[PDB]
Amino acid sequence: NIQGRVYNFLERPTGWKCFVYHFTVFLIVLICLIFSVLSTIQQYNNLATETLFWMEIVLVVFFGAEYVVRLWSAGCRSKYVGVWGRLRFARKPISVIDLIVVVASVIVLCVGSAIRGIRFLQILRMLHVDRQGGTWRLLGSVVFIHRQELITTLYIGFLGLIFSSYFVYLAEKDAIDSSGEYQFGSYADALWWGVVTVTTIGYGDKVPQTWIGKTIASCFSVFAISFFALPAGILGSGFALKVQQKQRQKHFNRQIPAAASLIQTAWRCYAAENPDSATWKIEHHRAAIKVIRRMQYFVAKKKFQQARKPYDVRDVIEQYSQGHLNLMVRIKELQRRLDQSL
Amino acid sequence: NIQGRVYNFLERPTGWKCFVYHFTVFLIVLICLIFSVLSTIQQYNNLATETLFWMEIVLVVFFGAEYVVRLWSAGCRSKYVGVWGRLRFARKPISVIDLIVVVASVIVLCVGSAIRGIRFLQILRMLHVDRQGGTWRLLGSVVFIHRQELITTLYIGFLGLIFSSYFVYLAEKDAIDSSGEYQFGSYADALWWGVVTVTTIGYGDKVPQTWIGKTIASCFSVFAISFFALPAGILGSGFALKVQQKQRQKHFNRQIPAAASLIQTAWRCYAAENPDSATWKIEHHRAAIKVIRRMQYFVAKKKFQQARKPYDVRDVIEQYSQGHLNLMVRIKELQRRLDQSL
Amino acid sequence: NIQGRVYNFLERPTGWKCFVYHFTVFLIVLICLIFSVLSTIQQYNNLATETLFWMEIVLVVFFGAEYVVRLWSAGCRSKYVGVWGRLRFARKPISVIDLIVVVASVIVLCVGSAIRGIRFLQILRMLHVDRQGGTWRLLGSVVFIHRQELITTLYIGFLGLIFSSYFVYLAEKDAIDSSGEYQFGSYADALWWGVVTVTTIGYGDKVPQTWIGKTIASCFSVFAISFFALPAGILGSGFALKVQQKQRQKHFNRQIPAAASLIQTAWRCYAAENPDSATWKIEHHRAAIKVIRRMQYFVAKKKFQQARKPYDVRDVIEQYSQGHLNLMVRIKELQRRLDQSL
Amino acid sequence: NIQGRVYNFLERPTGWKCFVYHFTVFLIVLICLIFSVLSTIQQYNNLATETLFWMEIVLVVFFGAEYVVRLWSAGCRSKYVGVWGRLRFARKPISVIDLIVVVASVIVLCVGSAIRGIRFLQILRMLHVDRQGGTWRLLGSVVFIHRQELITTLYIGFLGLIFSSYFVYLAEKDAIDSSGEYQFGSYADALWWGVVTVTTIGYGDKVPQTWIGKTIASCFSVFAISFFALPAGILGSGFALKVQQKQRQKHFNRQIPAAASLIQTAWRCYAAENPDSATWKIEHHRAAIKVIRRMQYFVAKKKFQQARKPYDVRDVIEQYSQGHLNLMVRIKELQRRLDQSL
Amino acid sequence: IAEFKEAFSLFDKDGDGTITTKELGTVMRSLGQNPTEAELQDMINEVDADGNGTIDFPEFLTMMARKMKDTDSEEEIREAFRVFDKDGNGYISAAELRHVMTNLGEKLTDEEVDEMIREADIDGDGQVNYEEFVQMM
Amino acid sequence: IAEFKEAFSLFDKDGDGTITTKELGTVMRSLGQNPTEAELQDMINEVDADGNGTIDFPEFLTMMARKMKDTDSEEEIREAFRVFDKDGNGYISAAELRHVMTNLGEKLTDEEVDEMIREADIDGDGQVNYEEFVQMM
Amino acid sequence: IAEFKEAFSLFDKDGDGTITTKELGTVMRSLGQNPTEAELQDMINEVDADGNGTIDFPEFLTMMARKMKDTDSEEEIREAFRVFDKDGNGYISAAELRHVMTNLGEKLTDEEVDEMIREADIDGDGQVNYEEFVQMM
Amino acid sequence: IAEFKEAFSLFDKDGDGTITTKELGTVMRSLGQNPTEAELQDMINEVDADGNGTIDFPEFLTMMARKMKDTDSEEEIREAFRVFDKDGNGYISAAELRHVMTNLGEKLTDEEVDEMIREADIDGDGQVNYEEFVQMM
Ligand SMILES: COc1ccc(-c2csc(NC(=O)[C@H]3CCCCN3S(=O)(=O)c3ccc(C)cc3)n2)cc1
Ligand SMILES: COc1ccc(-c2csc(NC(=O)[C@H]3CCCCN3S(=O)(=O)c3ccc(C)cc3)n2)cc1
Ligand SMILES: COc1ccc(-c2csc(NC(=O)[C@H]3CCCCN3S(=O)(=O)c3ccc(C)cc3)n2)cc1
Ligand SMILES: [Ca+2]
Ligand SMILES: [Ca+2]
Ligand SMILES: [Ca+2]
Ligand SMILES: [Ca+2]
Ligand SMILES: [Ca+2]
Ligand SMILES: [Ca+2]
Ligand SMILES: [Ca+2]
Ligand SMILES: [Ca+2]
Ligand SMILES: [Ca+2]
Ligand SMILES: [Ca+2]
Ligand SMILES: [Ca+2]
Ligand SMILES: [Ca+2]
Repeated sequence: NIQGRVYNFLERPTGWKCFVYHFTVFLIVLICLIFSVLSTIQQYNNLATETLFWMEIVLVVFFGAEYVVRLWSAGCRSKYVGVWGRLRFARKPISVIDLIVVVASVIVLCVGSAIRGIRFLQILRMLHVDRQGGTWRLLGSVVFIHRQELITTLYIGFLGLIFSSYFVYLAEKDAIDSSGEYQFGSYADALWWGVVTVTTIGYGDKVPQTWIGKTIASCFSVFAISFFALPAGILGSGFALKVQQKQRQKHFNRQIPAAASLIQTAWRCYAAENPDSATWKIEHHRAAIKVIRRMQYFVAKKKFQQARKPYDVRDVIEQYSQGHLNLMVRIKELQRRLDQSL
Repeated sequence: NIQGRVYNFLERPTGWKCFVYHFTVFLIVLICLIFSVLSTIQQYNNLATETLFWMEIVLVVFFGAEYVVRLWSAGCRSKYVGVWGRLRFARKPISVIDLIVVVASVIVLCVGSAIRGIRFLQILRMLHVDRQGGTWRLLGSVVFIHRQELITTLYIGFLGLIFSSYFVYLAEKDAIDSSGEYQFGSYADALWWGVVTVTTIGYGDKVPQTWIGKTIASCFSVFAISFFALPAGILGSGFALKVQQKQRQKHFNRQIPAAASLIQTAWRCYAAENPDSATWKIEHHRAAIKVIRRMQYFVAKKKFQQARKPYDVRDVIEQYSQGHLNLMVRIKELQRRLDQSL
Repeated sequence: NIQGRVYNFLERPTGWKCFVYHFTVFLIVLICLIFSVLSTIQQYNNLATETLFWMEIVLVVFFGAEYVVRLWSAGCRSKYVGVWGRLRFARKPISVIDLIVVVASVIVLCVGSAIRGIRFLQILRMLHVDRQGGTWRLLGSVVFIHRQELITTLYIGFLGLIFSSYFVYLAEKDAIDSSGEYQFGSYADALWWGVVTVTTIGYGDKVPQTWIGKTIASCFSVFAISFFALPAGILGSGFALKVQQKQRQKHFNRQIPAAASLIQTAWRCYAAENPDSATWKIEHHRAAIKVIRRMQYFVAKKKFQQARKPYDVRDVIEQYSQGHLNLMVRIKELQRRLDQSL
Repeated sequence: NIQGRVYNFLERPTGWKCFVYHFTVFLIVLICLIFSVLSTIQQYNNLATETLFWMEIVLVVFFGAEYVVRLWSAGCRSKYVGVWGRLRFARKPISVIDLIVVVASVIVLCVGSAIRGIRFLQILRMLHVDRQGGTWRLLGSVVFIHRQELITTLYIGFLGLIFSSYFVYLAEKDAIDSSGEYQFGSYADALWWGVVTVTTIGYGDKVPQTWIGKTIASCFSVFAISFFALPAGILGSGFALKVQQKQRQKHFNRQIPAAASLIQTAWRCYAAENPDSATWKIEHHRAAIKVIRRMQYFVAKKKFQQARKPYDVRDVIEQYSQGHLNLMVRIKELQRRLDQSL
Repeated sequence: IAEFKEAFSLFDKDGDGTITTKELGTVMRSLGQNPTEAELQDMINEVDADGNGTIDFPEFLTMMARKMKDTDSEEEIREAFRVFDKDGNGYISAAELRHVMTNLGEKLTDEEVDEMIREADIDGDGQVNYEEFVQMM
Repeated sequence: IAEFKEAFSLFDKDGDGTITTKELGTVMRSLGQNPTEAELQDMINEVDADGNGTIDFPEFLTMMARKMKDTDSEEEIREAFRVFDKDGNGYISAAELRHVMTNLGEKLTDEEVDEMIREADIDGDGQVNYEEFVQMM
Repeated sequence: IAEFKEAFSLFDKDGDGTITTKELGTVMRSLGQNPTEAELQDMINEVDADGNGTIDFPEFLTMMARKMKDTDSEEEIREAFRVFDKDGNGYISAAELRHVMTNLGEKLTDEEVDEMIREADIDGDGQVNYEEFVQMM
Repeated sequence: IAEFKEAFSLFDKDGDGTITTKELGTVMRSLGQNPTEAELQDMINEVDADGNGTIDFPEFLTMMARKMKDTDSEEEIREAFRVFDKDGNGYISAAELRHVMTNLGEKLTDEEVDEMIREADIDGDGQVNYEEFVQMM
């Protein structure tokens, strides 16, 4: 049980203990990154190299110990059993990231001491806090849900960028600015300007000079800034709708009977293959039994899917149609019984 | 059947074969565009002209062959039959784009070899990947759905731009900057600055200098940047709601009976015109029959439209009202029968 | 009838005739504005003054005739009758705008000829196309619906702007840039920079120089650009939801019975005041009659409001509860009748 | 009653009197802030110091009187009774802000007279208008509702900023610009540029110079501006959905019976503890009574929560299932009674 | 004030101090309107201030307090007449008004239709200005 | 014009000048179609222009005014046939068309199915071009 | 612990080890409350931890485990009293409280109303501080 | 292939070539399962490929074509067992599994529960690895 408790405390935070542990680790990583920035500053390197090295040694030892204990505790779940299960757990990208960071830091500190590794490893280790993927998983789910509109937006934006950049390049190909430098010397420079304008940054290093270029830039800016800022709005509305449906979902006590029925039907279908078994409690009759069990499995799977998915107007109308048909059938039975009596 | 298979593989991709074919074609087009950019760079033209010419010849031959085979395979669908059907297919904008690109490339390479055609044709041929219009069609549908609010936003933004630009032009008409150049020399320059500010680019070439101009620019920026960035949010929310309703739509097995009923009613109405026909199986009676068939056609069309459209609360309430009326009528019948009996 | 037809053609466009008329008028106004811009350009004034004057005379005559005919045709609707009705119609802001433009243009051309009127009148007359207010009305409705969140956003943004601008002013009060000019010479300049940054324009004329200023600017930018771009997203989502509910609204044939009932109940309540009237067809009894008629009027008003408003889940549940109560009452009646019989 | 009326007029505005009072106070504060800006301007200090001092004295006296009267009137509500209740009211952040502003202004004007207090106190006192927290409370509620997606967006944006800034720093570490200054002299400067670009400001002081840097900046800008502008869209859609659900909420007359039932059940549960009480009107029987009362309390609490929460499809389906079960049970009873009779 | 108690007690007929759906239905039947349970429930909901399920004397007093001449009520009547009004104008034919009043929605008889048209079309014309009619109301 | 009054009066059978759900159901029963109350209500809703609940002579005139050859109607029929059409092409097998017409949705008999296939597959082939069939319609 | 089994078995009356809607309804009828099937179903849903449809002994133990003094429960009672409380303040008249308790929602009798007002208005005043009342609870 | 026709004809019992809700219910009653009309309708909907309302031989062939070993089916079973699995781990007690199988959802008897636990807990331990159980399935 201690293995499960430590695995929960190290990978699936639930209490303020795990919260403060992760917060302290992230704060230490951020402090090390800030000291790396100070070292990269040309005037603050000699007074920071020693403390950077010491903090790097302490942090690499700490992360090695953390990775070892996490590997030991990963065996709590049944999916990770033995050497093969531990390898399967380590194959996960986050574990791969941690292993790569650990080995790179160890080899860098063994070699060392001016090197870019002591900084790029901090850059990559700032990513270690994304445990369980509770952020990247959500982002990927939303992007995959909206992939069609996202691709449409990207394609329209890129095509508009290319066309307008070429038009502006044709407009101001020979427009010498005040500083005696060609603002648009080549289609590459024009494309850089187009990217800047569509991204709505406006560095100002390259600005159109001729009136044709100014007019084209204005029209294309007004008609393409919306498209190149569209993904922000799309993802925002997607996130809002997703959280609304999440707060509209049914409670977890409405899935238990459906899961039970699904498991029972699956077990019945599995046992139908074996001729001598206890499942034969209510040749051709055996085939009918297995077909009926398959149908029960399918209907149980559909019911479980509908129960898991948040309630919908289609579910409401289906349920009402079922109830209305039941009531109509029973009323017809009462009517025919009354007709028989009289 | 081979004609249909090749048409599907060339215009309606369904498998990884078609996916990789289109990906390779798009990647080749992008590589040719990048080499055209390198050629347009003044220092990388002599070493790139020959490879650009060779790649252009290869690509024009490939696209000519692709267009020929697509024209041959377009006859699979019944809409394109014979010479007239092939012409109708070629009248489609994408086919027109491909034909224009092919003929322009052929004539350019026959004339050639410094020319802007070898680059603008690549710019236009980057658009060839938009097969079936699965992107432009969606964009046009959403824009046409939101046309009223989009026009409102465009009009308000343009009017605010014009008014604020004129006010700033009046404010800083005679404000000489540090570089001894009139920042706002004319209403044209002031309008260019206004477009830059409303599009939220901020090139910085033209910046107000007097405090009246600064105050007006600040107030108008705060009160008009939202309006000139509104279309991004409008289209994003529209895309999100459209994809939500798309994922909320009913399955395709709920449209078949409605389509069957619509076709049957249409055929009955068509056959009602012919006096001697098999449709006369259950003068004035003929008129009543044709009127009833017309009513059946109308109700079938409405039912098909409702079935195709995603389920709605109005559909739910209509169906419940129908069922409740049925139950009330049958209960009234039972009550009157019981009263008659007793 | 000709008066009504011309009023519809001039103020409530319905056909392509009115569409092309309004398009031509707007295009002429835009052409006049472009020529005014050319005249404002210092190098293109002598060759444009005469044509500007001639076009202004033609357009002022045309708009005077249009205003006269619109005033004559405004009497079709019953709301505008006689001199008082015509004055009430002219009191509308659009009519006021047209009258002001007409009188200002007439007086300017009578005085004239270098004047700013011949340009500001064009600027204001570009607004004349907003007939019926079908744009400003929608914008005002949405803003009034979202007023609470809009005020919250404006207040938070303004407070953040003020606080961060003061902090940056304290940070870089004495930071001389390379050009030997105080980037932040006063809190006014710091506030201008803050407005630029929150509006996400980035002119670059005023940029922080000290590291404290850079850090504060970065943090405040990341934490306040979202708030100062919030109204765009709010209004976009509001427009999208409004158009979705508009397309979800019930047909216009479901409001007629409710309007009929409302009118009948109102007339009954009005006639109840008169003692001798035909409404007395099914002292204290008169008071009961008038109270019942008042209750009928209230319930009819509520039913009309619910019918006009788009269908809602609360309407669905209310209607189902009513139907279920009816069915339960009738089943109870059948049960008691059966108990009496047996 | 006068105490309650003055408390309402001073803290919970309801009428045009309170509206104009708050508007006048806010306008006076804004005027004082503008005069402070004029004083901070180096050329407009001697002519503004005296009026700033006089206005500060008047405003501090007015705010002291307002705070005293608000403290006196805070005793209307039962939550604030006696010295302890007044202290509890003063512990509220807005009261703390007012007290801090009052004491700081008094001590500053007693010390004075060049000081930054006479300006920072105005900056902080511009916040005093946010009475009742009707803005910050809404903002905090929406942020707490969307916390998961907001944290995801912040983390993804920060990680992308760090990685891309490091890549650009590696690209253009030794790229001397035209002005002979290192555009990217250190990772700190590169990170400042990255923050500027992701926030989409584009000051232009630091711009990439090498083509590798330009390409990396373009790609990262296109792929990260959406993420760093995401919170605007998220909060906008959240505000729109919240106001839609607010306008969809049920009337306040549907909560009264639920509140009554909750209070009655709570009182019954409380009185069940006392053995001798009037609640014993319909040992082991006492335990059954208290268990039944606890169940009634729980069901009443759940019903009140559902009634307070806006109507939902899950509520609709639950209510329909309850009604259908009732109807089925009664029809079964009628069927069994008929079978018994015949 | 005094008549309110008498009117409230008139619907009572049992002295319990509270008006219910069954009581109001019995009063309506005695009057001779022949109502339905749905109409009774809708009326009780519309007059029930708190929403408990019955009608109290304070609720009746509030219902009497709210009355006509409200700007919202006038606007509602105006837009209802506009919906009935084709051509988007303010004029509707007397024959069309008579037909819609006598057929669509609530049913009306000849005498009340004649009174309505007399009060609406004051002048001898085939059109009625519903704006002026409502203002007269 | 004249036949419209006779046809409208034919459904009347009582001279009241208005067609109702019960009247239409009785006419349908006399014809021999055996309809249901749900079908009757749907038909009345679809032909009821105003939505009051009954069918008037102006509404019948409007229903006669709206007819076939509409572009929307042709598009609807085309996409319905496309939904019935597998492979995304414009051709469906005659046997599959016969099966779907005789089983799915509305029921049809041998003679009407034969007439439909004769009018659709003009040429001696196992496929039917629904685009040309609709154009012929 | 021991009393929980006795209380759970008290509702059983059949020794099957499970409590159902019919069993609870029979117990309520024996007590003399005269409940309804909707109330029975709502109570079973509210006490049913898993949601299978019946009441188990572990579910009864969990229901006993969850009890009063919860901050959420106190907040709910406070806001319910606030909704009952006009003027936005914390004081309500004793007569108004008596009227709402005896009429609106659940019905109460004279003795229990007197006990409630005695426990609420400890001091001889016409107002009750519901905050202090809940804190005393 | 041949057994599919025999199995399809076995449910027929009338030689009409089509399976309906009543036919399937009669077959189920003859088998001895005692089903309900709601279950019959749900099964017909789940096996009905086109959705017309009845079961055809091609639809039965398609239903036979779709079978187990699907990755989606395995994932569904895995997450259902995870929902049944407390502590977020992959292990559940044999007693808890027996209780939930015999009480919650579908009802099972002693012999089938014993077979299930024997097939699940291959080793002599009080826990069952549902991942390996599903993989064995
Ligand atoms: C506030 O003022 C407004 C008002 C309306 C909009 C708006 C929304 S959608 C939309 N359609 C567009 O922007 C589409 C379609 C209409 C023409 C312009 N394009 S293109 O540039 O993408 C483009 C560029 C280059 C190439 C080769 C192809 C396509 N225009 C934006 C701002
Ligand atoms: C975060 O801080 C905020 C708070 C609120 C908003 C906001 C939303 S909607 C709105 N109404 C507006 O922006 C409208 C209506 C109010 C006055 C300003 N205009 S005008 O410029 O278009 C404009 C400009 C020129 C002319 C000739 C006509 C109209 N103002 C924006 C940002
Ligand atoms: C992508 O990275 C992100 C992640 C999260 C957000 C985000 C959303 S809401 C929110 N709360 C805010 O921005 C609030 C509340 C938290 C502290 C900062 N403010 S304050 O500046 O307005 C502000 C400024 C000055 C004064 C005097 C008062 C208040 N921060 C934005 C971008
Ligand atoms: Ca009563
Ligand atoms: Ca009441
Ligand atoms: Ca009149
Ligand atoms: Ca009739
Ligand atoms: Ca009608
Ligand atoms: Ca054919
Ligand atoms: Ca039991
Ligand atoms: Ca249970
Ligand atoms: Ca008290
Ligand atoms: Ca059959
Ligand atoms: Ca079928
Ligand atoms: Ca096991």
